Amino acid sequence: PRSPMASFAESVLNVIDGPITWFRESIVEPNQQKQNWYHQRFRRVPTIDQCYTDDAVCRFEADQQFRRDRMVDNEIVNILRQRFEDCTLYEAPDHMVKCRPLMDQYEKATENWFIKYGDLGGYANAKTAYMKQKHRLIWERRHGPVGSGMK
Amino acid sequence: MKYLSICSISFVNLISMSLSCFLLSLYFLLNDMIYFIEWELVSLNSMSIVMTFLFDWMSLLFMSFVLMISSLVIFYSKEYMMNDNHINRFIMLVLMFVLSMMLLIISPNLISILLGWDGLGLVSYCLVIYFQNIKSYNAGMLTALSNRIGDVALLLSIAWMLNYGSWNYIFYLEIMQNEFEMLMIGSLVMLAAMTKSAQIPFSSWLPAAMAAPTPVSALVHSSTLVTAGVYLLIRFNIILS
Amino acid sequence: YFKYNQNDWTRKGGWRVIHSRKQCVPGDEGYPKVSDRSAPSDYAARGFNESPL
Amino acid sequence: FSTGLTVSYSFRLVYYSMTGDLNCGSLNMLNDESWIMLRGMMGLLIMS
Amino acid sequence: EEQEFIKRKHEATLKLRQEFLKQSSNPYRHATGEGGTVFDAGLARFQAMRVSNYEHFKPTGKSFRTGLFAVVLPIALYAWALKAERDGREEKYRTGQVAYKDRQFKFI
Amino acid sequence: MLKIIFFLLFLIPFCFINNMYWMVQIMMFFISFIFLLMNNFMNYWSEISYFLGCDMLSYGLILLSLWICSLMLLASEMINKHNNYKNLFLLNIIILLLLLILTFSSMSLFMFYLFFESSLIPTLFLILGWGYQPERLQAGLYLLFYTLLVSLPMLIGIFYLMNKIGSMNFYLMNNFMFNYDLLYFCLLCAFLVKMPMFLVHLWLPKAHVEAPVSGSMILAGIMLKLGGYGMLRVISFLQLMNLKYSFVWISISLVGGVLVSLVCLRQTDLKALIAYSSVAHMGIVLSGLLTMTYWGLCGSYTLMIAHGLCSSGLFCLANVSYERLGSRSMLINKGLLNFMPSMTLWWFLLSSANMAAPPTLNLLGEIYLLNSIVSWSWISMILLSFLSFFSAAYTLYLYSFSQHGKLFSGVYSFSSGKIREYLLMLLHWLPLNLLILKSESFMLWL
Amino acid sequence: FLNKSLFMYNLSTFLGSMWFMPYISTYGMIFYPLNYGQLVVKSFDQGW
Amino acid sequence: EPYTVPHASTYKVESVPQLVEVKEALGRQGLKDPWLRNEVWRYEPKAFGTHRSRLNTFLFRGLGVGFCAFLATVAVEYALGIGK
Amino acid sequence: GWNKDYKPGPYPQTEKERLAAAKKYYLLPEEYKPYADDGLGYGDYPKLGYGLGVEAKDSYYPWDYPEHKRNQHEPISADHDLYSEDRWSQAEPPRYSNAYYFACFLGVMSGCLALYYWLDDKKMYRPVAAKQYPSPGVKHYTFE
Amino acid sequence: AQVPLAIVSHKRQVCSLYKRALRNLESWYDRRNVYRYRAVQLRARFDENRSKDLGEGIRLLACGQRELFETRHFQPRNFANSAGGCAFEREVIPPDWVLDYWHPLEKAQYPEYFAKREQRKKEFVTWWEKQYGK
Amino acid sequence: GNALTHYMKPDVMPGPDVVPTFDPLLGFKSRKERVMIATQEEMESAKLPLEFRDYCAHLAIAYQACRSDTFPFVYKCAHQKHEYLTCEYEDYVLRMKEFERERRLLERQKRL
Amino acid sequence: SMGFLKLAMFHLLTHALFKALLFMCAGAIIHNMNNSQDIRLMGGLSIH
Amino acid sequence: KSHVVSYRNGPPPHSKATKIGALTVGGAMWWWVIWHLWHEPDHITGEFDYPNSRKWSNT
Amino acid sequence: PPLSLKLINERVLLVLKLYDKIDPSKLNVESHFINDLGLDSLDHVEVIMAMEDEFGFEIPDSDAEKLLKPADIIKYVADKEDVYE
Amino acid sequence: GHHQMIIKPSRFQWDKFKDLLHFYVMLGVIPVTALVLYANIFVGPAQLAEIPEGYEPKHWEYEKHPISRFISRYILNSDQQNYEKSLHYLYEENEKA
Repeated sequence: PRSPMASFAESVLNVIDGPITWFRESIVEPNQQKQNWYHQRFRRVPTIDQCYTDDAVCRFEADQQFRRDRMVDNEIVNILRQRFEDCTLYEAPDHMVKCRPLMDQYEKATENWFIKYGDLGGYANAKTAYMKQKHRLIWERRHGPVGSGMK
Repeated sequence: MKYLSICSISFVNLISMSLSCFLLSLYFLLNDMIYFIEWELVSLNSMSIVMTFLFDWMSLLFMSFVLMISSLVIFYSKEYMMNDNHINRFIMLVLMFVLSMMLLIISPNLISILLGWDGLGLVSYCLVIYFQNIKSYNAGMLTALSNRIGDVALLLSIAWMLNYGSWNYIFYLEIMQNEFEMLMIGSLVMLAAMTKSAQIPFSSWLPAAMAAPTPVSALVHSSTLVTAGVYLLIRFNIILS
Repeated sequence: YFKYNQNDWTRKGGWRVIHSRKQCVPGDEGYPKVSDRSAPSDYAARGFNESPL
Repeated sequence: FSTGLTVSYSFRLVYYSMTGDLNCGSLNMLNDESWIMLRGMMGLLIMS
Repeated sequence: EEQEFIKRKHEATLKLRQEFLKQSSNPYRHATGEGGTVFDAGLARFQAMRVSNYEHFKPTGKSFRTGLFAVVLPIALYAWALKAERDGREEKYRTGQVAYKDRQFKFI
Repeated sequence: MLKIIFFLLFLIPFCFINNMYWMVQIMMFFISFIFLLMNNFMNYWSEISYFLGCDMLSYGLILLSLWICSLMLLASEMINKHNNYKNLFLLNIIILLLLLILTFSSMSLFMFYLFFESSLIPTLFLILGWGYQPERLQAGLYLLFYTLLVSLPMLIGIFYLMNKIGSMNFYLMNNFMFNYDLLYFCLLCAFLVKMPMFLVHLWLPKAHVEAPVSGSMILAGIMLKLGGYGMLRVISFLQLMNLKYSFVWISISLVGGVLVSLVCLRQTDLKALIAYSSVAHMGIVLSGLLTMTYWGLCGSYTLMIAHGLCSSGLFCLANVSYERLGSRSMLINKGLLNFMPSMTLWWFLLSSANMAAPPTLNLLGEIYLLNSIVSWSWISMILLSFLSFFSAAYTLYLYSFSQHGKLFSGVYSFSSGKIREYLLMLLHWLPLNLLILKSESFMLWL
Repeated sequence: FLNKSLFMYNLSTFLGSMWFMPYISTYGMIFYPLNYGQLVVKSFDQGW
Repeated sequence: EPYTVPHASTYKVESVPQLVEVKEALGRQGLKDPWLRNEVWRYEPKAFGTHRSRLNTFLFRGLGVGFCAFLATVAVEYALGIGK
Repeated sequence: GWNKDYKPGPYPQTEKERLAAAKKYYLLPEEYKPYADDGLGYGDYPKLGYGLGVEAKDSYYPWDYPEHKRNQHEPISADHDLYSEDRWSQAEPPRYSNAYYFACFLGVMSGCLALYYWLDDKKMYRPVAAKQYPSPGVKHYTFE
Repeated sequence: AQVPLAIVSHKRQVCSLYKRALRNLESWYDRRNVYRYRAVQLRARFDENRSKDLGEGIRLLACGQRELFETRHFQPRNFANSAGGCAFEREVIPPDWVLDYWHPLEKAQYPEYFAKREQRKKEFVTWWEKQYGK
Repeated sequence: GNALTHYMKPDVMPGPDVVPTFDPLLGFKSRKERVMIATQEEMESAKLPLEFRDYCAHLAIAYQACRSDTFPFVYKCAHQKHEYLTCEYEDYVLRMKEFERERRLLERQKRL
Repeated sequence: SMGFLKLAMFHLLTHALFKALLFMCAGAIIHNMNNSQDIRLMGGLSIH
Repeated sequence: KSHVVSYRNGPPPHSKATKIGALTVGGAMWWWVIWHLWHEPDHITGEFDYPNSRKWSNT
Repeated sequence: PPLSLKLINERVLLVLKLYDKIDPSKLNVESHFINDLGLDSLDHVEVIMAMEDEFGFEIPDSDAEKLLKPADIIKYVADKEDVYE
Repeated sequence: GHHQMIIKPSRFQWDKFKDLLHFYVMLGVIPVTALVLYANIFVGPAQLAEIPEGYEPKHWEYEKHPISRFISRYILNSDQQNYEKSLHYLYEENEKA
């Protein structure tokens, strides 16, 4: 404890941490019942490709799977962003130390996320998303890499 | 506010709060810490709308001095409003300035800034229009519209700042300087800082800061809208240079 | 509330916290200190690197 | 150039309102005793 | 001075000053406490004209040119500009010129 | 949802039983409290009763409808003072309430349209049975016939959809998509009048100006929103045709927005300011909606809700002046800060919410809508800036001139602020601050 | 003596009026939009 | 009573501080000055002294105390042990 | 009465109507001057005010309602707003004309701006060397 | 009370011109020693042409007015506690009937005032009855 | 010794922030090399911002020790500041001498 | 605009402090005069 | 407004304590100014000498 | 501080005794400007202008013409400042 | 002390309004505060964990907090309830159409 005020700030840190941690050990542990809460595992579903032309229940099941999957992949972009966020905060000199090595994961994630879900807008269901992939596959095979115009 | 002067009531807690902030600022300096506490509201399309408070020696020191001066300003008002009606009205407004200033300073996210920003304008109109003379009408109404132009620029700036996936600017500035979007995001931020900072050609309302009581004039010029305007810019160094 | 109910990997929409590391000083314990954020999993831990399963 | 101006209008004000003639009316409305209007100023004054 | 134009206005116009005082000081309708205000012709005139002047509107060259350049040309030009720029931008997009890297607003 | 429906039907008798104005009021708030408790929905249709469902989009709209429909009774008490057929008033309100619930929960398009246009009557009662201005007659003509003249024609589109589709549940239309170029205009424009649109704003200022506090609160608080709710449900299948012809609608809305704001500056009537203001905000809502982007739509839902709340409260303010100083004019109303300073606080706050000052569910809207439009077309920014700028501009003028200048000389003694009105203003604003904590239910519905 | 203010009245007036910004930001921009609004209601909101 | 007012017998236009001089520099024009008696109580001795004296009073209000307290502090840093 | 009771009549087209309208608005026969009624006119409504400003009106005159500097029954100008002291209006004639105010501002701005950019081309400095940075492969030479 | 007519005599158009001039000296010269010099120098300029024909008086206004307008201080010495002041009209007070609507407990703080207030009110009624015989 | 002559001879005056361009000429000054004291690993932990992470950083971290030691009264930490700015000052002398060195090495070949 | 933050913040607070004090000084003077705010009106206040 | 309002006269001669307050307020300023002046008078001067380009012989 | 009617009177008297171009002895307090003071067309407003500066307010331009006596001036100052009482 | 009155509107109604607000809100808050303090401290949070392979949680198992446990099990229809709701209803409507 070289510094004086830091040797004092510790004192208030002992002051603040004291009662709370005492409270935790005093009126929680002798008053807590044990209970468990698990985490969903939704079964897979026959996607739009599988379902028939007019199988409204099946199509409805596929979209809900698509939405939940959207919400997760929607998220995986966020987490990678939060992850990159931490690194840029890591150290003041430390930006180029791990920005590109870490950000580029987020970069790939965005582009992949766009391709699957992007460009559809709200109301978008499994059908419009799924067929968009079909259209992109056709374009890739015919006109080559997207980002070249046409021949 | 029934047996003791409101000036006493706010003054004592203000001095108490900012001395605590001042000493915490030292702690931040001797350790060089930067905390970025965050409480998210909603998130759609992979974006995260978040109320963020960044704590650094800069902001803490800034709000510190702002708030001792707040305390001393209100103490002076304890006499300069000796014979005024609506003293209590006047004082709670002063606190709203101080609170709105706290949020604006600490705001590390463009959205959090927008809260404080128009919040400053929101109370700025109130304590300028405090009197009921037609000059105060003209003066405050000019200032409020001048500020609103600034807020709009921030509001537009939100649109393009969506591109980089968030509104936490201090973590993208360096990594993506040269980009056209970040270029103009600074441009709109640049314009909004001009308006609150009364830069020419917008330097037409700080003269209209004179209809308010000279306590308000003190706390509008000491560390207030204009200072927070440049304080937005100091937070945005990279692209400007 | 910041010691026991932070916004971890279970509950979300609370006050998530994040910090930078202290400033070393010549003569300090582990002065030439190495980076602790070994792998990207360290970043954005939010309690998930300490999962029960 | 502006730095000279800063001193300029500062001293310009200094002479007019504060070392020049008292371009006032008949009433000598001046007071100095009020402690509160000072004591509030003093803490900042010390820090400045 | 017109030879008493100011005076001629003076006589009548100073009469109703007193009636305004009588109305304002009226202890009786102020005692009723039902609110309301002493009637004022200029106010009543002003509201009525403010709500109704179409019966006066003659659709002539003036009004047409006024309205045309007031909103119409604004609406048409702005809408045309919007459609034109979007047509270009979307044309690039459906041509696939800009890949999934450069493009902006990936998240709306 | 039949729980709510049967509750309202069993509330109907109280209108007949004498001296049940306040008993009805508490019940309507109490059922609103019950409907609050019932909340678990997802994007899929939920609570599927015989033909009544509920969802993110419908759940909040219903809560606002029950919310505002109870606040009517706080707003209007002069009916009791005058004994102006309180029984018909209470019956009219409840009938309206049931129709709104059934409109917002009708899972079929045709059931939705049926209640949607059934609401034409009870609102018309509310203005006409308790109007003040002689214009009340021609105003009712404007309201009813602007609506029916386009609201009837979608009846063809609905049946045409049936023939090509085989039903009218919302999920079933979404599966298909139509591009016959008349279906689009016939449905779109028919909703646009009730939205309303700037070019068909005409009726709306008249309806608000010569209508009581209650009717005006209803008109600006639901009717405009109800038009929008239909849009959100229906544009699912109008996409391609919309894309081809959309620049026209977004243009007139944005262009009309700055214009109507300038109309507000020059306007000289409290209800006229608010009425034009409400058209302006619903201009931006129509814009983000027609963008159809995720950000636009999810934000549109929010701005409709927040706008309805703020517009109501401002109408209560307009009622307060109208009920003290007996004249809607800007000129007569002035300096009220001297007569109701604790009230002028609420004047400021409701004004604040209308200019998008946080923490305000309104503001949360414009971030979403403005992001959508800007992405959709950079050209918009040149008018978006001015649109918001003049938005706040007239609100400033409304707040200042009404509350600031020196008092009016001829003003006959009028009672001071009172608990009913005070509680009324808190109730409209405080939830408008509450919701931001849990916007996710009011923010996510797609 | 000679008062330089009157020596350079016009320039001093410009210099003393803050480069005439207050006229710009008050007189030079509000006239048109207000007329524009009333012009508009008389043309479309209530006319055409 | 709030205050008191003299008779104005005392207010002599013959106020010495170059009010006679401007009377002279008027006299070359030779017109008159009827109100000048007002400026007597205005520029009166021991009300505000000379402008240079007033500037002395202002621009130097506590220099003597400053230097004295300065020399004391100099002695403290010299003998207390700080040394050089 | 109500607004429809007070609705202004059409523009007066013969002298008797001018006499009647001037009385309708309490104006003297010459004081009354209807708008041009050319296609966007209010008709019989008198054309008053429209001067430099309302605050140009008498400061100290006995006013029934000082708020707007207005006496009792008197036809309010159709553009009362847009000339009110709270809106576009002043108390005294301007010193110069519109071009003057805009020219004096903007002419200076353009010139000083352009002359700056010319001088940015020649950005002065202190003649010092480039800032040295340690790095792999960098071998700046000490003056030794 | 009497509200004056607006007619004005050339004497007044010339003397109030002298008044505004004296003001314009103030706004351009402050030091009272400097002032009285130039104010009396102004008087000579209003004295050398004391009595002239009406026509010359009209041209004299044609010059006099321009001098004021073209030589008006950009910041005239607007008067502190009068109309147009820098702090004038700071607050307003409402008509007394606001005091009439105090809550009875609110009334219960100054009974002596309110009692005398009640008495004066009835006596005012008598006065207003007089004011034109009702 | 100014900057205006640049506009007259934009060649002759080297320019700002300019790297050496004739250092191969070792017949004059600059025959030895730089020297590194504070290792980049310690500098990394020092959190010294890159703008200063240059050859005068050993004293910089030394000062940080001084200030983190007796922080409440930094005024006591004077000599550490005195030395650090001096070490920087010597670098500045090298900055000038580099400027005129490349000026010298420029001039001897200008007309040749 | 050059890009030196520390001096900006350092001078920002410095600017803030004493100018607030000056605003206090003016407020003391202005009240102690008859609610007038003109430098011309004021004169030697040191004696008072 | 204020308990002292003279008429056509200087200030009503106030107490020495208030006089003491002012003199000390200026004195504290001066004390510190000379305090810093003697403690670091070199600071106003450039803290470092300025060597000359010509004076630098060509090695 | 408040204002005392007697002191208003003595104060207008003080300036009047002070004003040279008036009959020096300051004849009867009710001295009409054109009668015994002889105050010319312009001397009258010089009187009003000093009264202005002395009493801290402009007198209205025409309302000076209402002021036709030092008694009027007191009477005008009294109406302003609530001096009757 | 030397008080000279001021014309001020009534403050009673506004003051009463605040008092009712403060009164009733504390009324509602106190049992609410009691209830939240009870559950969290008498019971507290259920701990996350894995599935026991042989187990199957009932829908109320999937919320961490007890007040959520009480609300979800007793007061809100299960997601699986409101899932089959649609699957039934969409089955009929597709067939009917």
